[PDB]
Amino acid sequence: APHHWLLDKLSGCYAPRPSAGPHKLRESLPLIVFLRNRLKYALNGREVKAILMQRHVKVDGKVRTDTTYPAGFMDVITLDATNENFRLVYDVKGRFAVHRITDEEASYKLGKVKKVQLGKKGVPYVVTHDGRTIRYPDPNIKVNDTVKIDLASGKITDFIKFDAGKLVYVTGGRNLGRIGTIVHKERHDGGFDLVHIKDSLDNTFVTRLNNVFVIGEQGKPYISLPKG
Amino acid sequence: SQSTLRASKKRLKHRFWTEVYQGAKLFYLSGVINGRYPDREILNLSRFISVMKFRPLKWRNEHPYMLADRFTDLTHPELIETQGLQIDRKVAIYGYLHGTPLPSAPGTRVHIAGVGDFSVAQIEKLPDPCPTPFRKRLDDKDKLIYA
Amino acid sequence: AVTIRTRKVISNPLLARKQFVVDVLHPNRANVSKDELREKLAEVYKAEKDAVSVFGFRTQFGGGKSVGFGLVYNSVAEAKKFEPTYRLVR
RNA sequence: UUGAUGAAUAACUUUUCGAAUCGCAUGGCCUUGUGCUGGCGAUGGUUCAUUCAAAUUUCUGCCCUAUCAACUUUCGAUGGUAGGAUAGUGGCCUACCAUGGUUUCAACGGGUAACGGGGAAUAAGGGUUCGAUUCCGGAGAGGGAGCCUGAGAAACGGCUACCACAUCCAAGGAAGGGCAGGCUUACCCAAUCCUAAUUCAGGGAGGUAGUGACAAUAAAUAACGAUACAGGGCCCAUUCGGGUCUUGUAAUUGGAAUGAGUACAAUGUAAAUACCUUAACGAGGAACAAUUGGAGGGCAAGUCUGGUGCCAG
RNA sequence: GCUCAUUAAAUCAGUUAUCGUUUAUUUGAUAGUCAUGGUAUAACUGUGGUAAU
Repeated sequence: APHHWLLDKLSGCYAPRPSAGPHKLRESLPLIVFLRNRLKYALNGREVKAILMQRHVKVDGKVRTDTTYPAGFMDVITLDATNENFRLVYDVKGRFAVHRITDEEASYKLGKVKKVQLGKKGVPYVVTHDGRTIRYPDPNIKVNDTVKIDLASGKITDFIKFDAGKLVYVTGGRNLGRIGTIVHKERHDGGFDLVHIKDSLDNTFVTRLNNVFVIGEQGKPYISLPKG
Repeated sequence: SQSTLRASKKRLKHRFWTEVYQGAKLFYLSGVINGRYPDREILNLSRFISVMKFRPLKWRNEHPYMLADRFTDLTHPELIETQGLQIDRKVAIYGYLHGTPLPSAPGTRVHIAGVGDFSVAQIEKLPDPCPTPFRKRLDDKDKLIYA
Repeated sequence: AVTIRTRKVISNPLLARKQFVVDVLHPNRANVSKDELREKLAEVYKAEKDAVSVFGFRTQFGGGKSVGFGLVYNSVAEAKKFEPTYRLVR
């Protein structure tokens, strides 16, 4: 069992494996861990099945009926009961954190582009980290930038180019998952670019450029970070 | 209750081992439920009597003995009708010999248990009706009774 | 008779049910015989007995008390839909 | 300087697809035929991306050793180019072309009992550093060799020979691959996870109970009281002797407690078994009747042996 | 799935690189160029052979 699920070692031998999906499997949190295990909505594994078939839960504007469905970082998980909307966000200590958001904030998500090329018949396209490929983006949108997604359609309402001095979340590596808003961008052999980070206590931290997820300007983040 | 049953089990092993125990092994039959027993208990019975490896004993290796398979009287009914059920009957008996070689000169004296001291009159061996065969299973044609 | 205390009354509207931990006090008797609680946990509410489901009763040692978990549904036809089959037979 | 723009032709193909697919809405025009037209989906299907993979690959990090100083080109070693093969890189393979590679910074070679090692992974809230779990590495399914499907196998729960076993035959043929034990083939799919078209069905995955007391632990086999009758009981001492006292009873007798069993329910569980809880019973000695081991005397119209009576053994 | 025979830059561990590749399933994008053609498996009906499938 991985670290970031907050499961106990107790209650049963085998760990619930993730399904293949949009997110990476080691980055994923399955919905069985999301409902009965951390949010404590269900008790048995079969009780997760009754919730999914009745279509209570919707993840990122889709029905999303699967027990081991992979949910990852920055995923709007809308539950039709209680009129409450949930957004997954990683916690500094090594784990995931379920977070309350608003209806307007459940409309948009942010997404890191991983690769951009020129599609067929002369069409630009960007590929997000959640695998949402979008036709005709802004040519300003280039590699490692975030993308604000409409989720009513697949359209792009805001875009933030990668420039030094903007509030960055880390997705990967040792120092994974903090604020720290940038020091600069380092070059190294093999790429291995180390986009440096100085936190609220102004301490240098080093992860890869692959792990960099721009969650806002210096000052404003675009989403409601959980305060605690 | 198993706990009163299991306590009665070790009371019967530790009784039985005071008298017989060479490694002695008694086990538990389930029930007569349909005129018959479950096949696992019959297998474990037929296993345990197949690994028994008998020792020879002191009386059995000094005295030729046999068990009578089938009993046959060989008298004329005209001897019976004349003499009128008073005769001592000429009797042929059938069995497997054991122990030591019963000498084939007719006239050795030999004792029926519970009748009296008799003597043999005429001897004749035969092919046995249940032969041992001549690391495989037995074919079911070859397992064979004689009753 | 018996007396019941309810702790952690937690409402789960996904299954449309009221969950709570049940704290059953046995002054002298022996035990509480769960059918009698499904009577008494019903009439503390509106439940019309078979929309309640009590299962997790392990006794306080030495008697006197037992602690477990109670599931009170809404809409009694939902008890056929979300409960397991081994609690329908009880 | 500030911004702002740029950086299909021509052919081919054992012609692939361009839907003889399904569900809700039933509407619109006129020549009124059951005509013409028309919404929202769903499923395919091409390509792309995504993930589950798999394949190579980059880099850094293994134990002993100079009584191994050269190693490799002695199955290509180093590389060039061209072709092939493959999912693809590629001396992978082969032509042709150059003589290189690694090395005292230890190459290469040897030893490794490499049951030793990996924070691979929690672990032990004082057992001082304990545990369990996972990972070894390779090969095989009687032995060789060749093949076929499939995303995946160079698959033994496939085919073809060969070599060797071995079974049925009516003698014409047909058919087949050791494993536990010696010097439970029980119940169950709830929990757990998995599988699926998927609440359902299923898993000898998984859990439950049986034969398996070795060893080790906390109880019980009795509490309490009255009356009677006797005068003696114990301690020390080598001998004589001394010391001290409410002690003794194969004695009657009264109630009061109780679990070892026996025995309803409830709880538990998927269902049980068991524990837990709990009614109903359940103690007077021939009982609801624990043993092993040591010390010591005594008895007969007894027996035996010895003896200088009746004694000694 | 079980069983037999011991590997020192190999395995393994992490790390890339896949613009070097293939991918069923997962997800996200994406196609304007006859009220019904033509075949086809059997089951079955009945006859037999063969020690036998």
